[PDB]
Amino acid sequence: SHHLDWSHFSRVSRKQLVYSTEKETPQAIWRVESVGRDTMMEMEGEPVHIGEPVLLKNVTTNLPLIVQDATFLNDYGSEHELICGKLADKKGVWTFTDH
Amino acid sequence: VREIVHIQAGQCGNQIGAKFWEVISDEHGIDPTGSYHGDSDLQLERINVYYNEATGGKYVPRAILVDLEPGTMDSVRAGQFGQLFRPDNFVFGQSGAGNNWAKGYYTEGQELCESILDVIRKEAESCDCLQGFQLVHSLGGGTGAGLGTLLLNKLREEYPDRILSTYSIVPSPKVSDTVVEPYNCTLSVHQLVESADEVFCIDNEALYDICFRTLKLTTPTYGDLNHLVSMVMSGTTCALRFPGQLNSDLRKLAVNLVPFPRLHFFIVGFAPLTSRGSQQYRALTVPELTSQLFDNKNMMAACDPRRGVYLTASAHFRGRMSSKEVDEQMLNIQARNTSYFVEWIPSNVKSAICDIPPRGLKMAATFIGNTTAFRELFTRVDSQFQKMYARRAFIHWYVNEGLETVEFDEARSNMTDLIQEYEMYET
Amino acid sequence: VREIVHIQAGQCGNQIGAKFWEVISDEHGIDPTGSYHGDSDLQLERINVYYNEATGGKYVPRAILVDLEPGTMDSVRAGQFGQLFRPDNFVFGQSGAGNNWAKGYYTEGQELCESILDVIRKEAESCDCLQGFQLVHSLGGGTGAGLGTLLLNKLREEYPDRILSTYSIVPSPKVSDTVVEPYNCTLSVHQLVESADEVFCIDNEALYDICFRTLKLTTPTYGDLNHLVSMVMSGTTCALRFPGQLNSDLRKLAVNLVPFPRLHFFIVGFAPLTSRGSQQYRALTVPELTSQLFDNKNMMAACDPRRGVYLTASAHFRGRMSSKEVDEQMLNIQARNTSYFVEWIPSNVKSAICDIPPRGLKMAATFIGNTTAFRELFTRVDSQFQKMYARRAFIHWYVNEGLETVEFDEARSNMTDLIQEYEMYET
Amino acid sequence: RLQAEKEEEEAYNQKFLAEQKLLAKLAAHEQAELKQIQKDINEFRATRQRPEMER
Amino acid sequence: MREVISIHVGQAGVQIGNGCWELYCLEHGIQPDGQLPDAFNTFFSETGAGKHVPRAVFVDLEPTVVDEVRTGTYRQLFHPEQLISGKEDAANNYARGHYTVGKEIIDLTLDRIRKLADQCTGLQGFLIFHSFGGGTGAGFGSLLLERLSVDYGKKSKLEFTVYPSPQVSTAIVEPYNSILATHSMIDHSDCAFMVDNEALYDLCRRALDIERPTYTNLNRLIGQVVSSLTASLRFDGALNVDFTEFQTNLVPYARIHFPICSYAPVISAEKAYHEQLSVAEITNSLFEPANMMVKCDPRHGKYMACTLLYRGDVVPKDVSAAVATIKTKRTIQFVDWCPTGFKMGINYQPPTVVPGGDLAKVQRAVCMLANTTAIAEAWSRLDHKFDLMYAKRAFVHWYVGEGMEEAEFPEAREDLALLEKDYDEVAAES
Amino acid sequence: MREVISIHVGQAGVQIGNGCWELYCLEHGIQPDGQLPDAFNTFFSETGAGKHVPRAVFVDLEPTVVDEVRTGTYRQLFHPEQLISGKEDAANNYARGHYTVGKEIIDLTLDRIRKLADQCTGLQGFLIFHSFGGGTGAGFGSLLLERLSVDYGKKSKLEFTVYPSPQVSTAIVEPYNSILATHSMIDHSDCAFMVDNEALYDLCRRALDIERPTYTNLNRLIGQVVSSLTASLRFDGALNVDFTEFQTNLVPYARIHFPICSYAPVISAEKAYHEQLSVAEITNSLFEPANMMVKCDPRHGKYMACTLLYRGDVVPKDVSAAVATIKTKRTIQFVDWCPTGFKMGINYQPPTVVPGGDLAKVQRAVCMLANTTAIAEAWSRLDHKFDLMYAKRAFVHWYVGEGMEEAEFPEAREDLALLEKDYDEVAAES
Ligand SMILES: Nc1nc2c(ncn2[C@@H]2O[C@H](COP(=O)(O)OP(=O)(O)OP(=O)(O)O)[C@@H](O)[C@H]2O)c(=O)[nH]1
Ligand SMILES: Nc1nc2c(ncn2[C@@H]2O[C@H](COP(=O)(O)OP(=O)(O)OP(=O)(O)O)[C@@H](O)[C@H]2O)c(=O)[nH]1
Ligand SMILES: Nc1nc2c(ncn2[C@@H]2O[C@H](COP(=O)(O)OP(=O)(O)O)[C@@H](O)[C@H]2O)c(=O)[nH]1
Ligand SMILES: Nc1nc2c(ncn2[C@@H]2O[C@H](COP(=O)(O)OP(=O)(O)O)[C@@H](O)[C@H]2O)c(=O)[nH]1
Ligand SMILES: [Mg+2]
Ligand SMILES: [Mg+2]
Repeated sequence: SHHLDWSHFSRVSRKQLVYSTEKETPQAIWRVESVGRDTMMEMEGEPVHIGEPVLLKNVTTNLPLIVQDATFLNDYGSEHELICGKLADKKGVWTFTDH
Repeated sequence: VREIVHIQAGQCGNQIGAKFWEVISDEHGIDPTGSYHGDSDLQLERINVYYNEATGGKYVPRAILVDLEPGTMDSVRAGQFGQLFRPDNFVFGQSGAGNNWAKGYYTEGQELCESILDVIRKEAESCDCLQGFQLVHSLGGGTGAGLGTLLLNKLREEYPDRILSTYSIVPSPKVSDTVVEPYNCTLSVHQLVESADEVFCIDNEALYDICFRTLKLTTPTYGDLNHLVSMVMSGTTCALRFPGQLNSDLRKLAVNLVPFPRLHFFIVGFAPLTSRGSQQYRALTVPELTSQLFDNKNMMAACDPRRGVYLTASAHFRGRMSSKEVDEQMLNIQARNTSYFVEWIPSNVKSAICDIPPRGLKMAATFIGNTTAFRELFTRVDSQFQKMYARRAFIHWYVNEGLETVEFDEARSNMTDLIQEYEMYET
Repeated sequence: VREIVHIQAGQCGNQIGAKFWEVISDEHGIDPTGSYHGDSDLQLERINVYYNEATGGKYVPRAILVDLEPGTMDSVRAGQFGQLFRPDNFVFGQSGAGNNWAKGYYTEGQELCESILDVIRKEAESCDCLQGFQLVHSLGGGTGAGLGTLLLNKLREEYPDRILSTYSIVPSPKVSDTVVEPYNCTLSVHQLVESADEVFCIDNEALYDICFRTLKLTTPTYGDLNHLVSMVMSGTTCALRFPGQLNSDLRKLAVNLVPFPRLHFFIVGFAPLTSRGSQQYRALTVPELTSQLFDNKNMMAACDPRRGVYLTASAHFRGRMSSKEVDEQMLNIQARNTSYFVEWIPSNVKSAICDIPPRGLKMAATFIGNTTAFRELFTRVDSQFQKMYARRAFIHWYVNEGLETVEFDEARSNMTDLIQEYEMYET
Repeated sequence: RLQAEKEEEEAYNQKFLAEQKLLAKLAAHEQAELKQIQKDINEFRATRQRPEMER
Repeated sequence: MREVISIHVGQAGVQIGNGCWELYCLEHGIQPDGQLPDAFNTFFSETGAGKHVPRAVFVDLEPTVVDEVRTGTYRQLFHPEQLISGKEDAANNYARGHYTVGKEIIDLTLDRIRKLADQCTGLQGFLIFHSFGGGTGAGFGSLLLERLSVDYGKKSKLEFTVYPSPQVSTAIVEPYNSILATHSMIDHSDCAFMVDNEALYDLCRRALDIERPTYTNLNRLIGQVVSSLTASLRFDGALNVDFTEFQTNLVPYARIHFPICSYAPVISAEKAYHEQLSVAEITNSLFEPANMMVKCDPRHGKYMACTLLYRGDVVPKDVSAAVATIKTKRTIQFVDWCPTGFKMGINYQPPTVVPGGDLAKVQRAVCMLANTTAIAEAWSRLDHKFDLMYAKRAFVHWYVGEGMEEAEFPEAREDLALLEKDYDEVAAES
Repeated sequence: MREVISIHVGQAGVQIGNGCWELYCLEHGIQPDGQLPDAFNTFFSETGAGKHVPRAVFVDLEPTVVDEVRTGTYRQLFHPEQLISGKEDAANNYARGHYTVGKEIIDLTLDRIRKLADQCTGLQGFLIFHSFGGGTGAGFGSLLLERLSVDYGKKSKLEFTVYPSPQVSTAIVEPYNSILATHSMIDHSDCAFMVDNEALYDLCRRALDIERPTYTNLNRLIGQVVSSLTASLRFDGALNVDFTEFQTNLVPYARIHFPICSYAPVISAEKAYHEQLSVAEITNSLFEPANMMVKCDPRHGKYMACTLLYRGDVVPKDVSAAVATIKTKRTIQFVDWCPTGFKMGINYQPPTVVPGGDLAKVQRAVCMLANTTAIAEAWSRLDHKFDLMYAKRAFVHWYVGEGMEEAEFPEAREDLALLEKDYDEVAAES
């Protein structure tokens, strides 16, 4: 991700960018967290289960990853835009799946 | 080791400050929780100017946040950046702001004043050296205009030598967020003239105009509007924090641009600004930067310089660049438009160069100028103040707090003489 | 071999005393059964200062507990460390305290005075040498204030050379736990001024203020409040028990701090008290302790030093530390705030360094100061006393016991003169 | 010498932060305990001290 | 943190209470029993466990209206001592509800408001609801505000009252109580809002699509306006507006405080899908006379100050453009001695819908509160009606018998004339 | 250990007493037979290894009240000697209970109380209960204290008596008995607490939710105060208060001793579920006139020193903030020569609930004893009632016939009159 100057904005919503790269960058680091406004104290070191709901926060910006309901014609099809912004509702909750 | 202490007052100051601390924290490569996740050693050379170090690898800003109602402060806590600041530096009241200059200055400001000053004493006397303080506030409100000026007098009394740089937002002329603004703006300026060494004036209208003209943003929120302000605040202190070919800190800026103690209100402008899609096609060089800086449309304050004359101007350059190319532009821009500079001061353009640019940009430049075009800004508010003061009823909100009507006359007269002083050095 | 005899009077004395031995026993390494299970040889060096050894590896403190009703004594023994004390040092009456000074001094005190002195005699004359006694009592009550002072007269007559250090709790200004305190405290000062060598004044409200301000204890109990006082009593005698780079025992403290025989009332404070969350922001440096001790909020007595001038001051530092760093802080703190120190005494700050710190902390400090600000606390009780005296208030309870009305007039006159005496030396 | 002392200072700080974090955990536990005791009292009032049971 | 206390008087006040507190509970999400399946502490107190209680007092002098709450669904949420009910109503008599029966119960209420104030660390104001035409609403409400003026002093006492309709009337003695209550309000009230039933009926039928409403539908329209008014205290926003900011910016003079209210967009859930409803569109709708909740035409007079509150995906840039345009028109007149005239407040929480409601799931809305000289039109109608009835002394015997001295009738008449002079003097230009 | 002796006089004293000892045996954990299924020594004695006995003497001049205890379930707990019953009561006549019939039983009882004082090694005082209107309560109560004063001398004799109510009255000769006993009470008693049935009726109907109470419920509420008063001597606490401390702290002069009582929270079971009831809340409730156990408004007079006793979860930090706030309350007055004005105590052991009691179980509670000049209001009413009857001398013949000389009627009447200006002089300030 990156911190939303005029040269780094998402290409539909113009919110905080999430992008793909090959470069070793500090922004590439992702930290995981549990759902809830105080839950981290109780389960700071427990192992994450498959299918368990969690949040993905970018260390340098401490914000969760959110799918925004907007599409662009990526010639692979029609794929939803991803941003890293303020937590709301439950679109920002992610679950790992092994299959 | 030229430490600077930062103070944010009111709703306007906190939102500007909150965005401001993101910019430097990125520049030095500092995580929001306070840990250095950076990319180069040069970022740690002189980080002491703005951050204190807590044993554990955590960096704490030299910031004090001030408000009269706790609503604004909790937005900072709940925000992404709510852990970085020291808890004791949050000082807030339990009364309404009032949106009133007199009530903030005398009624609630006194109680918070002693509590505020000791927090500054902790920060001010914690460092080996101290160049100056830094305050951000708005003049149309009640807390920043009222309590902000009260703190500025006390700081002058205790630390006369230090540079009290302030960044101020002036009420807009066409459509404005508050009705009582002409009373708040007039009384605050009287305090600011005699107290602060340097004052930078910023208007919201230009920021709407600049974003809508140049950056091509359809819907500019306060997040991007404050981002333009934070670039100016970081650019001025860039000489302190990094090496360069030719250094120029605040006190060099004050010495050169201020010919007389009372004429020190400044306008600011920043380059390069280019549309988010047009940036690929732009051949950004040193001559290109100067075209944007001195262009009247990039001025962050709504005072067209062409209607007045320049007294002094300063330019700051950042990035690896030619010193010859920088020096030539200062000649050409001064010589090509000789109608816009005062004859009795030759070499009105100051210059400086810094080594390390902000992220994403290979080169950038910053402009600070002092001009008699400021007469436009104060004429608008005095006329509106005169128009309202003709019906003394609104003063009743200010009389019930203790302010006497003579203080309106004192403030307006002092503002009027400043305008006449600008007129007569134009010749 | 500078033995000290410890005496506790009343409800306040026993509960402060009971917590006091929990602190020392853990410091020296004594299991609550009384046996040594320590970790270092230095702990067994000078345990003779406070303890006697019963044959078998069991150590007994030199403690004598005094009360008029045995109610609080039995609450102590049920505690963890109650078994430690010698059973025959528990001296108590079988009659109510009455919260009355004259009742404690004349009616029940004389009966107990016969036996208590002989218990003092056994402990005073079982040691190779004796430096002084140690008294813990409160002044607002009738048992600690009344019977505590009576024993003070007998101790002075029998053992004039020895240092009679006393620790006192002063009635609070806002909410105070007894109606008749102005009578009790006024009479008690008459005995304290003429007989005691050193007196320390502790106010309960300041203990509450420190707990809520600094330690952020949501519900501070009397265990926590008595914990803070124990450190000061632990800190002062640490020079006797452990080696140091610059030793300073009780008699050095009195000679340096006391300029005149009647001005010996002192205020104390302890650093570092660390907030349960602020620690991760606090780096322990020798300057960091110095800011806390001289900070007015940290003072344990609710009389503001800024309102008066200092006569003498003393700072004790504990741990392995640089001797230059300590000596520099005394010079800087003295020169920076010269407005609060007397001209005709240069070098107003005394210093000392002791090698072994309290457990868990690698450095700690203790402060003792003498100032004219004590004029505040005497005027408060004098103002309250006169109003209850102008009309005959509760007086009839004291007169019935046998106390003459002329004793109050001697008490108030002597108390009044000590207010003037502080005023005179301010010039 | 400088290497040895600096490492000892760093070790002390990490121990102190660890102990501070422990006290914060127990402090949160205490308020959880108080809420449970409050719910126990509401149970006593709701089921055992009832207006149909007064003497 | 920052807190308000709500006081409700009379049948109109209590029925408004259900309308508003249903919205507060639903919008905050608390169940009617006080559990959960934040800003909570501005309106509700916690007692431990998970139980919340409203920070409000309901007052009336007859038990029928209150017992509907006591027996109703919401009965468990409210605390028994807050609901206060007298013995016999004021019978549409100001003197009865001010001297005889009012003073029988006034001191009991003053304990419950003050005791409720002990749980207030950061109290910043009160909210009080009246109906001018009623007996208790005017008689007891006047006696309540006079006492609260000295009990607490410089604390904002906002009011939200129902001005008499220009022609629609339910009580013949309506002009008597409205004028007498006005004298008590003006000196003691910090600011008092007016709405009228007749305008709401027209708005609830034209803009919102209902053939025939009841008082329940009207109460929900008021509930939305109050919710927007306090949203700045409760939720994050680019531009918050505290109570104190509201007081100073709107009132130009001590006695001129009276504003008028409007809300937009008000549109049926069916037709709401048909328009994008930009910031410019909804802003233009407020300024039309048809949307005004008080049936006085602003074009007859001038505007003194204005305040706009936005609740939705509303950006600061497009607010300024809309307010700039409405300034360019020459159908919205302003007194030229007030060049600025606006305060804008912005909040992020969108308006909340209610089951069985009449409004839609709108993503942006705007609320408007402005002071106008057009309200002098309303005062003239009431003054003329009172003059006809008092000239022949049509109802004086009822009021004098209940403790009131006759000298109050000309004093109230004279004081209203001074207020009419003030509004005309303000409208003067230099 | 440390001992207290309880003495009970008359129907009121006895049937209050068995209610109190019902609480105390329940609190310590002693079955009605005296066995078990500590602090016992303050109130009980151990006979051999298993059985306890109260330190109490029950006295009345008629057997109906005492024999109810003798046939009850608790009969095995008491020693047969402790229950002393006369032959025929005093018929609410002070002279009969003082001179003719009182002296028939005085010396028998004085041996029994003295014999119990031998078993009390560390005795510190007595508690004595009265009803002022009763013949034995006033007549024999005066004779008991006059003898007890010279028997023991310097021992703290505290009293707990029922002041006749302002309007509620069950005896016509009630004013006569109260004044005559008052003159004997004032010189001999160390301190005596005032309570009246009328205030207890209103409190136990308003706060406690009971439509139709009896003397049984009122006797419970008295027991709660006495239990908290003695809680310092029995159980641990952060600030202990002995009996002798109350004597010195409360009374400024010899004759001004009479304090009044208050207790909070008194709340129904299903309302305490609804309310928080912290330290500050219960302290505020103590000072309202409604919670006073004597129906005299303190706002008519001024406060001298007050004593507070807290029980349960209270922490010393919260106490100081609460009492400091009550000083800021300007509806509470203090005489100028009492700036300190307070005596506080904190105890850990919570109140003991009862099988089938009406009081809820709060984990924190507070008891108050306050000395005020408002009691002079009660003396004026009692004096006025006495003055009307004595002018025409409506009941003198009954008293004179039973051994009383008339000259005692005006002398006791003057002694009350001196006390009336005793309170007025104290009420003044300089
Ligand atoms: N808008 C609105 N007005 C109401 C409502 N209920 C009552 N009113 C108004 O109240 C007026 C009559 O007064 P009341 O409702 O009785 O109020 P009150 O002050 O309690 O008068 P009393 O019952 O005599 O004590 C009517 O003319 C209505 O206009 C309501 O639910 N909504
Ligand atoms: N609180 C309370 N008061 C009581 C109770 N019983 C009686 N009283 C009061 O006692 C007064 C009546 O006097 P008695 O109780 O008969 O006292 P007495 O000394 O036995 O009178 P004699 O018949 O002459 O022996 C009345 O004023 C009652 O209010 C009771 O159970 N509780
Ligand atoms: N540029 C900018 N202006 C702001 C911001 N927040 C508030 N303001 C301006 O501040 C002015 C009034 O601020 P106010 O709420 O009264 O703050 P106060 O000084 O504490 O009373 C308005 O004109 C706003 O336009 C911001 O984030 N950026
Ligand atoms: N710091 C502290 N003060 C106490 C404690 N217990 C009592 N006090 C204070 O001591 C003062 C007098 O206590 P008192 O009961 O008269 O002791 P006495 O001398 O035995 O009569 C009161 O004002 C209390 O506030 C305690 O445990 N710690
Ligand atoms: Mg009504
Ligand atoms: Mg009887």
